[PDB]
Amino acid sequence: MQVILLDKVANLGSLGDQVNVKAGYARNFLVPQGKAVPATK
Amino acid sequence: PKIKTVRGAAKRFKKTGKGGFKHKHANLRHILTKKATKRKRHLRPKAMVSKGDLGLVIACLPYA
Amino acid sequence: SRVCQVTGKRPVTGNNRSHALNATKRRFLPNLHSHRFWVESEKRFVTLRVSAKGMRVIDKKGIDTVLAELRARGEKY
RNA sequence: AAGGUGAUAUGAACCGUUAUAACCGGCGAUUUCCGAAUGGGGAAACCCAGUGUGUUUCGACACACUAUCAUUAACUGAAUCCAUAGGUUAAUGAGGCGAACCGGGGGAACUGAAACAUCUAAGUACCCCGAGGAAAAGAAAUCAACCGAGAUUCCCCCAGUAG
RNA sequence: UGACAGCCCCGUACACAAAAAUGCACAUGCUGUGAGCUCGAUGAGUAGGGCGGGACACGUGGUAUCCUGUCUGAAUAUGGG
RNA sequence: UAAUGGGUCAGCGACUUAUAUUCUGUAGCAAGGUUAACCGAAUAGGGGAGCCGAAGGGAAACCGAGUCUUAACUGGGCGUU
RNA sequence: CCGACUAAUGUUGAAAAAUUAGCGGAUGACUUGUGGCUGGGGGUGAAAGGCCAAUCAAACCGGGAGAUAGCUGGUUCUCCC
RNA sequence: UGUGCAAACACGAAAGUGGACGUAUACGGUGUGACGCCUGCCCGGUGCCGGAAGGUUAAUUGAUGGGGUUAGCGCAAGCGAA
RNA sequence: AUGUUCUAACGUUGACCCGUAAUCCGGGUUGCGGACAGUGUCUGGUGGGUAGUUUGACUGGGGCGGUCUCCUCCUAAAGAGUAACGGAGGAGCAC
RNA sequence: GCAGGUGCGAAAGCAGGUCAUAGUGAUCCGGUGGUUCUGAAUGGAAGGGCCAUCGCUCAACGGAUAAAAGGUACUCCGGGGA
Ligand SMILES: [Mg+2]
Ligand SMILES: [Mg+2]
Ligand SMILES: [Mg+2]
Ligand SMILES: [Mg+2]
Ligand SMILES: [Mg+2]
Ligand SMILES: [Mg+2]
Ligand SMILES: [Mg+2]
Ligand SMILES: [Mg+2]
Ligand SMILES: [Mg+2]
Ligand SMILES: [Mg+2]
Ligand SMILES: [Mg+2]
Ligand SMILES: [Mg+2]
Ligand SMILES: [Mg+2]
Ligand SMILES: [Mg+2]
Ligand SMILES: [Mg+2]
Ligand SMILES: [Mg+2]
Ligand SMILES: [Mg+2]
Ligand SMILES: [Mg+2]
Ligand SMILES: [Mg+2]
Ligand SMILES: [Mg+2]
Ligand SMILES: [Mg+2]
Ligand SMILES: [Mg+2]
Ligand SMILES: [Mg+2]
Ligand SMILES: [Mg+2]
Ligand SMILES: [Mg+2]
Ligand SMILES: [Mg+2]
Ligand SMILES: [Mg+2]
Ligand SMILES: [Mg+2]
Ligand SMILES: [Mg+2]
Ligand SMILES: [Mg+2]
Ligand SMILES: [Mg+2]
Ligand SMILES: [Mg+2]
Ligand SMILES: [Mg+2]
Ligand SMILES: [Mg+2]
Ligand SMILES: [Mg+2]
Ligand SMILES: [Mg+2]
Ligand SMILES: [Mg+2]
Ligand SMILES: [Mg+2]
Ligand SMILES: [Mg+2]
Ligand SMILES: [Mg+2]
Ligand SMILES: [Mg+2]
Repeated sequence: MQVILLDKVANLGSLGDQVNVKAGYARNFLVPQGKAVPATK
Repeated sequence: PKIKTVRGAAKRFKKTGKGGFKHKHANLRHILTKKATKRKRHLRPKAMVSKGDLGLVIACLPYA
Repeated sequence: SRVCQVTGKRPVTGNNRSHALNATKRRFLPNLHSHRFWVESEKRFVTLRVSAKGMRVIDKKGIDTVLAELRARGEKY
């Protein structure tokens, strides 16, 4: 899953960075914790 | 309803000019090394259905 | 019922086939799981009974679009 | 319209003959109780209510309302700060029945194969859901064969042919 | 109709008839749905694939095509069936 | 026959029907015959889409009163009168 | 009161399981009234394939249904070759 | 002999329910059948229990080889990338 | 890949709160498990627990025994053919 | 006996297995080689055909399936004095 970090995440990257995470990581943590948003734009 | 052709019969008999039926000879499918060349040669051409069997063949092929 | 709330996938029927081609009736069930979906726009978790395929659909379309489809369909959640 | 008060079915007591006798048609009125049955319950045709009104001669009495679900509103209103869930009220609709035809969800076996398992019977019988006066289908990501056709549906052929 | 009726009776051919309700078909009034027109747009967890089934006259066969329970997964008109 | 069935009577009780196919008879037409659905008020008329027949041989391409077999028949099979 | 070991009778019975003389249990793993629950490859069974409405090695009713029956029975007027 | 409790097990496409508002001195299954004296040898067969080195082995994955097609090389035969 | 740690999916037939007048359910708070368990699709094993079926014929009745195709002789009545669970032998190759 | 090609013989001639009579298995489904005969728009190809050939103690040997043993005294039906 390609996401857009809404903040700095350890091994992931920095705010703005668009990265590919396992769909589970994004759906059950990054997104519900405001730490990222899906790369649709 | 229409009579149904016996399909397996249609794959083994063809009607000739005077109403008889031609067929391929049996015994030329496999084990053939032991069979004499003369015997296999005489099995190659098609043959006519015999009088005894014409009734059976005709019953199987209403639309021939 | 064993119905995906997103896609409408439900059990369907078919045959087991043995090597001897004996046919016996069988069912194919959807890969259903009850999942808590975060709705950022509503600041709420919404639980849906969804197939894995419907999970992928929610990933592709966003939870808001799918919930709107469910509302338009009369499907309560 | 000169007759008439349905039948077994007489009788009785009456109605009527120039037009409110009867009879026939349209539109209306009345339409107990049970039954979806819907105020609650129930061993159908019964038992027992709550609210309003109105009446009482003070004993009482009459009438209307009150099921459930869906949707839409208004008000309200947790855990929990907003809120939501929830609660109540009102509006609108549904419910049940019905012979066949129709679409869909499921779906046999006897039987035939001269036994039997693939195959057959047959997507038939049956169960279930839903609709309409018909339903379904339908305006080519279709065929054709280098020529062309031009949505769907139904009939006759093609053909018991190609497979 | 006391036996078999054109002329006995009721009909029949034919010719007529509605206060009221109602079917349909016309017609033009209220009314909402909005015609023609240029530019533009052209249906994605989809087509397709792997696995299991089912449907196609077609039993997996050398088996196209359709549907999809499961896992995937494009082009998008210069593109696609 | 000491094998079966019937106590008796009356009434009922078992080779049909639809479609396809072949043969016989009969009728029509004849190298031709005949239409289906449908149209039509039409048992008429229209409708020849088709089907069967006048050519066969060969698995087939193909050839054709021939053709197939085979390198080829003195030939042989099926056909032609 | 609950049973049912023996015999006789009865056996188109008084009765589709009884009567008569005897017989066993009789404060218990007893017996009985009312109501309830378990449903057919299913129930229930101190187990006999017992019982599940006089029906049980798969209840009954309706349907598939005119299953199938290489078996048995039966198959109706006359005469001629 | 099974069963550590959301028990084993049973009814049930499931939710659940019985087991049990019980908890190994409990509960299910199996055989034996008061009591007395007892219950011997065999683990090769079948089952069950344990093991896990080595052989064999599913779906899955798709290295490698072969073929069909054809841009082109060719005059033809042919060869032949993606 | 295989360990270990983690929490956020998922489980909870732990606790407490609310809907609520409720040992259902749902929502909240929290603890304990935790990417396991469980479920879907596919797949190997096991599977009389259940189902559909098969289990030949001849035969001095059936069964048990024997036999089942082919060759030679005799029965076979001087052409051919000719039966018995009649009388005697062989083949399913070799080169 | 005819056509083609062949061996032995000087030649006439003989030779299409063996002194003869057993030594065997239909069809289907497929495998291998050859052969443009066919090739679902067309060119190919796949598949099919044709010729040669291979795979059955189908031995119950005209072979019913690719694939099959028992019990019934719990029994049941249709039949036979065959
Ligand atoms: Mg061959
Ligand atoms: Mg009621
Ligand atoms: Mg009521
Ligand atoms: Mg009450
Ligand atoms: Mg049969
Ligand atoms: Mg319509
Ligand atoms: Mg008279
Ligand atoms: Mg489009
Ligand atoms: Mg697909
Ligand atoms: Mg495909
Ligand atoms: Mg497609
Ligand atoms: Mg006598
Ligand atoms: Mg007699
Ligand atoms: Mg008698
Ligand atoms: Mg011809
Ligand atoms: Mg008793
Ligand atoms: Mg007594
Ligand atoms: Mg005593
Ligand atoms: Mg006593
Ligand atoms: Mg017994
Ligand atoms: Mg009884
Ligand atoms: Mg049974
Ligand atoms: Mg039937
Ligand atoms: Mg019958
Ligand atoms: Mg429990
Ligand atoms: Mg004992
Ligand atoms: Mg069995
Ligand atoms: Mg059967
Ligand atoms: Mg026998
Ligand atoms: Mg004997
Ligand atoms: Mg002789
Ligand atoms: Mg003689
Ligand atoms: Mg004789
Ligand atoms: Mg010799
Ligand atoms: Mg010899
Ligand atoms: Mg082509
Ligand atoms: Mg035989
Ligand atoms: Mg046989
Ligand atoms: Mg009997
Ligand atoms: Mg007899
Ligand atoms: Mg006798």
